[PDB]
Amino acid sequence: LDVVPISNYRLINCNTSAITQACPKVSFEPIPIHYCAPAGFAILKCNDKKFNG
Amino acid sequence: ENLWVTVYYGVPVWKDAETTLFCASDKRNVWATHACVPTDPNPQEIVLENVTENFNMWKNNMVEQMHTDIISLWDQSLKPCVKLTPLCVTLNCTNVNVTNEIKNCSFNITTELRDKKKKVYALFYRLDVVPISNYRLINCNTSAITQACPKVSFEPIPIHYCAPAGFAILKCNDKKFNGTGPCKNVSTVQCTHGIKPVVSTQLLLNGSLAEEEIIIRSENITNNAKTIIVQLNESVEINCTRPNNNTRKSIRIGPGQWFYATGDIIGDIRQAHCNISGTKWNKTLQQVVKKLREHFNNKTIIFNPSSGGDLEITTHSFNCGGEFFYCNTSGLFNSTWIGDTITLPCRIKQIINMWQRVGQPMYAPPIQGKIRCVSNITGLLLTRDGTETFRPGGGDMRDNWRSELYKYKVVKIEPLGVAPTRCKRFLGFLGAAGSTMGAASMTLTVQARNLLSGIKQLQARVLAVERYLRDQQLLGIWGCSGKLICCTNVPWNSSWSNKSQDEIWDNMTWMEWDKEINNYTDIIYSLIEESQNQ
Amino acid sequence: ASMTLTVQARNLLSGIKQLQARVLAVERYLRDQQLLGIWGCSGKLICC
Ligand SMILES: *[C@@H]1O[C@H](CO)[C@@H](O[C@@H]2O[C@H](CO)[C@@H](O[C@@H]3O[C@H](CO[C@H]4O[C@H](CO)[C@@H](O)[C@H](O)[C@@H]4O)[C@@H](O)[C@H](O[C@H]4O[C@H](CO)[C@@H](O)[C@H](O[C@H]5O[C@H](CO)[C@@H](O)[C@H](O)[C@@H]5O)[C@@H]4O)[C@@H]3O)[C@H](O)[C@H]2NC(C)=O)[C@H](O)[C@H]1NC(C)=O
Ligand SMILES: *[C@@H]1O[C@H](CO)[C@@H](O[C@@H]2O[C@H](CO)[C@@H](O)[C@H](O)[C@H]2NC(C)=O)[C@H](O)[C@H]1NC(C)=O
Ligand SMILES: *[C@@H]1O[C@H](CO)[C@@H](O[C@@H]2O[C@H](CO)[C@@H](O)[C@H](O)[C@H]2NC(C)=O)[C@H](O)[C@H]1NC(C)=O
Ligand SMILES: *[C@@H]1O[C@H](CO)[C@@H](O[C@@H]2O[C@H](CO)[C@@H](O)[C@H](O)[C@H]2NC(C)=O)[C@H](O)[C@H]1NC(C)=O
Ligand SMILES: *[C@@H]1O[C@H](CO)[C@@H](O[C@@H]2O[C@H](CO)[C@@H](O)[C@H](O)[C@H]2NC(C)=O)[C@H](O)[C@H]1NC(C)=O
Ligand SMILES: *[C@@H]1O[C@H](CO)[C@@H](O[C@@H]2O[C@H](CO)[C@@H](O)[C@H](O)[C@H]2NC(C)=O)[C@H](O)[C@H]1NC(C)=O
Ligand SMILES: *[C@@H]1O[C@H](CO)[C@@H](O[C@@H]2O[C@H](CO)[C@@H](O)[C@H](O)[C@H]2NC(C)=O)[C@H](O)[C@H]1NC(C)=O
Ligand SMILES: *[C@@H]1O[C@H](CO)[C@@H](O[C@@H]2O[C@H](CO)[C@@H](O)[C@H](O)[C@H]2NC(C)=O)[C@H](O)[C@H]1NC(C)=O
Ligand SMILES: *[C@@H]1O[C@H](CO)[C@@H](O[C@@H]2O[C@H](CO)[C@@H](O)[C@H](O)[C@H]2NC(C)=O)[C@H](O)[C@H]1NC(C)=O
Ligand SMILES: *[C@@H]1O[C@H](CO)[C@@H](O[C@@H]2O[C@H](CO)[C@@H](O)[C@H](O)[C@H]2NC(C)=O)[C@H](O)[C@H]1NC(C)=O
Ligand SMILES: *[C@@H]1O[C@H](CO)[C@@H](O[C@@H]2O[C@H](CO)[C@@H](O)[C@H](O)[C@H]2NC(C)=O)[C@H](O)[C@H]1NC(C)=O
Ligand SMILES: *[C@@H]1O[C@H](CO)[C@@H](O[C@@H]2O[C@H](CO)[C@@H](O)[C@H](O)[C@H]2NC(C)=O)[C@H](O)[C@H]1NC(C)=O
Ligand SMILES: *[C@@H]1O[C@H](CO)[C@@H](O[C@@H]2O[C@H](CO)[C@@H](O)[C@H](O)[C@H]2NC(C)=O)[C@H](O)[C@H]1NC(C)=O
Ligand SMILES: *[C@@H]1O[C@H](CO)[C@@H](O[C@@H]2O[C@H](CO)[C@@H](O)[C@H](O)[C@H]2NC(C)=O)[C@H](O)[C@H]1NC(C)=O
Ligand SMILES: *[C@@H]1O[C@H](CO)[C@@H](O)[C@H](O)[C@H]1NC(C)=O
Ligand SMILES: *[C@@H]1O[C@H](CO)[C@@H](O)[C@H](O)[C@H]1NC(C)=O
Ligand SMILES: *[C@@H]1O[C@H](CO)[C@@H](O)[C@H](O)[C@H]1NC(C)=O
Ligand SMILES: *[C@@H]1O[C@H](CO)[C@@H](O)[C@H](O)[C@H]1NC(C)=O
Ligand SMILES: *[C@@H]1O[C@H](CO)[C@@H](O)[C@H](O)[C@H]1NC(C)=O
Ligand SMILES: *[C@@H]1O[C@H](CO)[C@@H](O)[C@H](O)[C@H]1NC(C)=O
Repeated sequence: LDVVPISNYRLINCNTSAITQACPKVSFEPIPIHYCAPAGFAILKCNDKKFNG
Repeated sequence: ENLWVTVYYGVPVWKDAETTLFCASDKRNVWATHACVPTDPNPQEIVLENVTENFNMWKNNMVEQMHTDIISLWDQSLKPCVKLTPLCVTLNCTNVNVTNEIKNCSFNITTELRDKKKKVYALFYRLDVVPISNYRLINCNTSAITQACPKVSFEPIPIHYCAPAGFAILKCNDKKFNGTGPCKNVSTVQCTHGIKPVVSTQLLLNGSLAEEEIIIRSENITNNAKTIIVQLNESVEINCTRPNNNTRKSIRIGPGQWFYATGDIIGDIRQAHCNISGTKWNKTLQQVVKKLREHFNNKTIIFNPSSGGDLEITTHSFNCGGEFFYCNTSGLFNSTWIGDTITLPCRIKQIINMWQRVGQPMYAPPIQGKIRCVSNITGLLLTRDGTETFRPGGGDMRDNWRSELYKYKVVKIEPLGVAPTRCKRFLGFLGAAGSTMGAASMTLTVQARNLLSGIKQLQARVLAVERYLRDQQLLGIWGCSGKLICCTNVPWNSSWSNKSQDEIWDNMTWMEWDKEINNYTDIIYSLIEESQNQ
Repeated sequence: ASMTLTVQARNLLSGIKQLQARVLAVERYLRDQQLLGIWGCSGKLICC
């Protein structure tokens, strides 16, 4: 899936852009992110169990 | 008698100052990077009655501010696109199929694969190519050439410069104002009119016109080292065209990197040119000369073509439709003055070096199809040679911007002041500047509210807050931390001022008062503080 | 020492690292002034 035919083949994105490899030491495992309110603001949370959108 | 110092905050006085202005405006235009806010659809202007202000357009720092911002918008716009470093190869240039100034050059380039090369052809203008397998691009031994990002338009968009909190822009409304000296009709504006960043050399295009007569202005009209800006009260149309039907060709240089080359020319090979009516130009010169003899004695005046040097100086350059033209104006500046259509040939360049910066060339991709644009000559830039001799010229862009910013001055508001009173412990912003002290003191909230109203903007905003707080801290120390009018216990010294209460409150303005006691404010401020501690 | 309070109060106001330092100095000043306003004497250096 990463290789396309054109001494037969080319990497799939060489006619579109530069490919950056991921840093080998960098994990992609998600870490929970908390968003917090700035001064002058508040975040309100809805606690209704059956609340939809 | 029994007069006491009273402190007033929000007093409509000011002093000259420099600051950082913000823009305001109203795809991907090179002048619309959106670093600045949208304009107010109904900007205000307040005429200040009885205000005389000394202006000097040659010392104006709004000019330096504009010049720096223009360079940055340009440079930011050229960052996200293709470098032409890969084209610095030997070119094989001939004239086999173009004419019976444009060369047909072949060269080798890489493709998206690093192990493969192909031979390609492109047309280049002679001015962009220099001889050394015969030729080289003109800047390959100096620097890297960046092509203009192809979707970016160079068409000017008016830019408004607006004042930050604590500052005001004053405008001079005198119809005959040349650039220096007192202006007897001064108005305060939230901001400037839109100024179009039009780039040109010998002739100023698409600017503002004078209203009554041609205005000839210079820093020193008797020097030779200073330029003369001539503002016309009538426009002269200049019709410019690029008659060759160029084809754009797209060459792949790298992995998503395209180069735009000129492909075959369709039809005849013709010279670019500009058309100026003969009679309008002559009327313009009769008027320019008539007003020039008002500064010079009744001498013969001659106009000559510029003396020489770089093409960017000797020709009239401009950006028309996105192409860069260099027109020969020797057909205009060639006459003697004593007591049909003009056709100017032009050259086109693709590799240019704007704002006289050596080492930062840009490649303008060709524009497909024919180009035509109509511009308004609204002024001239003239220089005196060592009978008086004048030549067109000056490639320093600040002289173009001085022709639009000459009416504006930036001042800093100085809201704190004192005056003797008998107490003992809507015009708009600065509208009361021309009012007497006893009337102006009733509109203090108007100025106090205007003290609060990227990095350069954060610095300006942080500083405005710090200035506000320092004045509030001072008032808290003296007493009356919450008041705009604060009565103190310091008796008034007739030696600071021996004017009566009616002379001070009914005749004088705050601006004049500020001068009368200018040498005593450090004494008065110390007495106010010392008396609070007792 | 209580007779030279203005000297220190005036020294509370006197790139990114500098903007952060300056914004913070302003915030610290304002928090102390807000506190005094709550206690009373918002404009005084000596508050009984
Ligand atoms: C002083 O002030 C003068 C007046 O403002 C200026 O003159 C004016 O200059 C502008 C810009 O050069 C001229 O505007 C251009 O006119 C071209 C021709 O338009 C005509 O034909 C159109 C056909 O559809 C028609 O719709 C128009 O109504 C008109 O009849 C335009 O093609 C050109 O368009 C550019 O901007 C478009 C923005 O959306 C963009 O879409 C266009 O893309 C086209 O071209 C590119 C080129 O690569 C192709 O890649 C695209 O695929 C597509 O083909 C293009 O980028 C623009 O509107 C204006 O006409 C002219 N006025 C006069 C009277 O001639 C002076 O120049 C100022 N002086 C100085 C020194 O600046
Ligand atoms: C691509 O790889 C193939 C792999 O088979 C090469 O084909 C033959 O590979 C065998 C392996 O022992 C060699 O002995 C043959 O001599 C190769 N064929 C030829 C004609 O030499 C193939 O040549 C490789 N091609 C490239 C461009 O590397
Ligand atoms: C770069 O090369 C790729 C691979 O050939 C092109 O992707 C193909 O584009 C065609 C267009 O019709 C599609 O039908 C194919 O299915 C695409 N192939 C793959 C693997 O997705 C791509 O379009 C080329 N890019 C450019 C800019 O030419
Ligand atoms: C002083 O300058 C002001 C500002 O330009 C002039 O006021 C303008 O006068 C015209 C005349 O009709 C009005 O249309 C504008 O709306 C006015 N502008 C403002 C902001 O009020 C004023 O006329 C000039 N006075 C003199 C004596 O020249
Ligand atoms: C540069 O271009 C010229 C173009 O004329 C080449 O000169 C001759 O071009 C004709 C065109 O049909 C060929 O048939 C000849 O054989 C070319 N001459 C030679 C000696 O081959 C010229 O050779 C080109 N040079 C390079 C380095 O590309
Ligand atoms: C890079 O090459 C250019 C082109 O040859 C040089 O520019 C020439 O410099 C000489 C110096 O006397 C001038 O007389 C020529 O008129 C210049 N040519 C053009 C087209 O302007 C340039 O000096 C070279 N730069 C370096 C660093 O060697
Ligand atoms: C623009 O107008 C101003 C104001 O009249 C001129 O300034 C005066 O110039 C004369 C020249 O001898 C001086 O004596 C006056 O003292 C100047 N007045 C002020 C207020 O400075 C100025 O020279 C004119 N500009 C040009 C290019 O003529
Ligand atoms: C070039 O000058 C002409 C006038 O000679 C300008 O045309 C008119 O300008 C007035 C200015 O108030 C407008 O009210 C008219 O509506 C304009 N005419 C038309 C047909 O719109 C022309 O706009 C000037 N061009 C530039 C670029 O400033
Ligand atoms: C405007 O320019 C004139 C002409 O250069 C200046 O007058 C000269 O001043 C120098 C000063 O050393 C004298 O040596 C010259 O003899 C003067 N020339 C004449 C013709 O008198 C004038 O001072 C300049 N004015 C300003 C304000 O810069
Ligand atoms: C400049 O040349 C182009 C290309 O010849 C002309 O645009 C059209 O191109 C298509 C391509 O197939 C032809 O089928 C059309 O017939 C061409 N136009 C016409 C009117 O024939 C373009 O029109 C030329 N520009 C000018 C001003 O003549
Ligand atoms: C520049 O172009 C403009 C418009 O394209 C010309 O203006 C026209 O001039 C003719 C002369 O007979 C008039 O009949 C038209 O009514 C004008 N058009 C407009 C819109 O006003 C102008 O004359 C050209 N200038 C030159 C030097 O050729
Ligand atoms: C602008 O055009 C004029 C002529 O239209 C050029 O002047 C000629 O320059 C050559 C150069 O050697 C002289 O031999 C001619 O005698 C000049 N003609 C006249 C009438 O004097 C002028 O050099 C061109 N300027 C630019 C900047 O290209
Ligand atoms: C300025 O205009 C004059 C005429 O108005 C030009 O004079 C011409 O000079 C050439 C030089 O060889 C003569 O052959 C012509 O016969 C002259 N014309 C006339 C009518 O006498 C002069 O050259 C122009 N200057 C420039 C720089 O172009
Ligand atoms: C500018 O000066 C004029 C003249 O002194 C002021 O006009 C006077 O305003 C007062 C206001 O009470 C009137 O009582 C006078 O009768 C007016 N004088 C005349 C001759 O009409 C004008 O108000 C001043 N402008 C400002 C903003 O105060
Ligand atoms: C690879 O090259 C060989 C050469 O004959 C050809 O037969 C084969 O079909 C090619 N494969 C691809 C994917 O191009
Ligand atoms: C391109 O490379 C080939 C390789 O032999 C060479 O013969 C040709 O002359 C080169 N073209 C140019 C214009 O240098
Ligand atoms: C190009 O190379 C040929 C080879 O003989 C030479 O004669 C000609 O003068 C050269 N032209 C340039 C501009 O160097
Ligand atoms: C421009 O100034 C000249 C000077 O005499 C005058 O005659 C002409 O009428 C003025 N034009 C306009 C539009 O006011
Ligand atoms: C311009 O005015 C001069 C004055 O001497 C005259 O000789 C010349 O022929 C005029 N040009 C036009 C186009 O009328
Ligand atoms: C005025 O200044 C003199 C300077 O010695 C001082 O003695 C006098 O007391 C002052 N008067 C007031 C009203 O401050």
